[PDB]
Amino acid sequence: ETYTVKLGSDKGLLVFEPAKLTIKPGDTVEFLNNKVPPHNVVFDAALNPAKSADLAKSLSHKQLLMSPGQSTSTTFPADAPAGEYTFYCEPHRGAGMVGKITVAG
Ligand SMILES: [Cu+2]
Repeated sequence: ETYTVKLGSDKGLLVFEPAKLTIKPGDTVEFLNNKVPPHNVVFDAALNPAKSADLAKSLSHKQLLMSPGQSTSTTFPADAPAGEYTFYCEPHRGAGMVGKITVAG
Protein backbone atom coordinates (compact mmCIF):
# COMPACT_ATOMS: atom_id res chain seq x y z
CA GLU A 1 0.00 0.00 0.00
CA THR A 2 1.16 3.53 -0.69
CA TYR A 3 0.30 6.23 1.79
CA THR A 4 0.80 9.97 1.41
CA VAL A 5 2.15 12.32 4.07
CA LYS A 6 1.96 16.01 3.25
CA LEU A 7 4.83 18.25 4.25
CA GLY A 8 3.11 21.33 5.67
CA SER A 9 -0.65 21.29 6.29
CA ASP A 10 -3.15 22.92 3.91
CA LYS A 11 -3.64 25.58 6.62
CA GLY A 12 0.11 26.34 6.40
CA LEU A 13 1.31 24.72 9.65
CA LEU A 14 4.78 23.26 10.10
CA VAL A 15 3.59 19.70 10.51
CA PHE A 16 3.41 16.42 8.73
CA GLU A 17 -0.15 15.63 7.72
CA PRO A 18 -0.81 13.07 9.09
CA ALA A 19 1.93 13.03 11.69
CA LYS A 20 1.38 9.39 12.74
CA LEU A 21 0.82 6.45 10.43
CA THR A 22 0.68 2.68 10.85
CA ILE A 23 2.01 0.61 7.96
CA LYS A 24 3.16 -2.90 7.11
CA PRO A 25 6.65 -3.90 6.01
CA GLY A 26 6.96 -3.27 2.28
CA ASP A 27 4.52 -0.35 2.21
CA THR A 28 5.52 2.97 0.67
CA VAL A 29 5.20 6.36 2.26
CA GLU A 30 5.08 9.22 -0.20
CA PHE A 31 6.16 12.55 1.27
CA LEU A 32 4.54 15.30 -0.79
CA ASN A 33 5.81 18.89 -0.51
CA ASN A 34 2.63 20.79 0.30
CA LYS A 35 3.01 24.19 1.99
CA VAL A 36 5.59 26.39 3.67
CA PRO A 37 8.66 24.71 2.12
CA PRO A 38 11.52 23.88 2.30
CA HIS A 39 11.19 20.58 4.11
CA ASN A 40 13.17 17.36 4.32
CA VAL A 41 12.57 13.92 5.94
CA VAL A 42 15.11 12.54 8.34
CA PHE A 43 14.60 9.34 10.31
CA ASP A 44 16.20 9.32 13.76
CA ALA A 45 19.18 7.01 14.09
CA ALA A 46 18.29 5.94 17.63
CA LEU A 47 14.46 6.06 17.61
CA ASN A 48 13.89 3.09 15.34
CA PRO A 49 13.30 -0.51 16.48
CA ALA A 50 16.79 -1.69 15.51
CA LYS A 51 18.53 1.42 16.90
CA SER A 52 20.31 1.34 13.57
CA ALA A 53 21.79 4.44 12.06
CA ASP A 54 22.13 2.62 8.70
CA LEU A 55 18.45 1.69 8.67
CA ALA A 56 17.48 5.28 9.44
CA LYS A 57 19.75 6.64 6.72
CA SER A 58 18.23 4.27 4.15
CA LEU A 59 14.72 5.58 4.88
CA SER A 60 15.65 9.29 4.88
CA HIS A 61 15.66 12.12 2.33
CA LYS A 62 18.14 14.79 3.48
CA GLN A 63 17.97 17.01 0.44
CA LEU A 64 15.48 19.84 0.88
CA LEU A 65 12.29 19.79 -1.19
CA MET A 66 12.05 23.36 -2.37
CA SER A 67 8.86 23.61 -4.43
CA PRO A 68 5.27 22.65 -3.74
CA GLY A 69 4.43 19.52 -5.63
CA GLN A 70 7.85 17.86 -5.28
CA SER A 71 7.80 14.46 -3.62
CA THR A 72 10.02 11.76 -2.35
CA SER A 73 9.10 8.35 -1.17
CA THR A 74 10.27 5.76 1.27
CA THR A 75 9.49 2.12 0.55
CA PHE A 76 10.04 0.23 3.76
CA PRO A 77 12.09 -2.98 3.56
CA ALA A 78 10.05 -6.21 3.35
CA ASP A 79 11.64 -7.23 6.64
CA ALA A 80 11.50 -3.83 8.33
CA PRO A 81 11.37 -4.48 12.08
CA ALA A 82 8.03 -3.90 13.83
CA GLY A 83 7.82 -0.89 16.09
CA GLU A 84 8.16 2.87 15.99
CA TYR A 85 10.17 5.06 13.62
CA THR A 86 10.52 8.73 14.58
CA PHE A 87 11.29 11.17 11.83
CA TYR A 88 11.49 14.91 11.44
CA CYS A 89 12.08 17.84 9.14
CA GLU A 90 15.42 19.36 9.98
CA PRO A 91 14.65 23.05 9.47
CA HIS A 92 11.31 22.79 11.26
CA ARG A 93 12.09 20.22 13.97
CA GLY A 94 12.31 22.88 16.62
CA ALA A 95 8.95 24.27 15.52
CA GLY A 96 7.41 20.80 16.01
CA MET A 97 7.65 19.18 12.57
CA VAL A 98 8.14 15.65 13.95
CA GLY A 99 6.32 12.47 12.91
CA LYS A 100 6.09 8.79 13.78
CA ILE A 101 5.56 5.71 11.63
CA THR A 102 4.67 2.41 13.27
CA VAL A 103 5.42 -0.81 11.40
CA ALA A 104 3.07 -3.62 12.33
CA GLY A 105 1.92 -6.87 10.77
CU1 LIG B 1 9.78 21.44 7.27
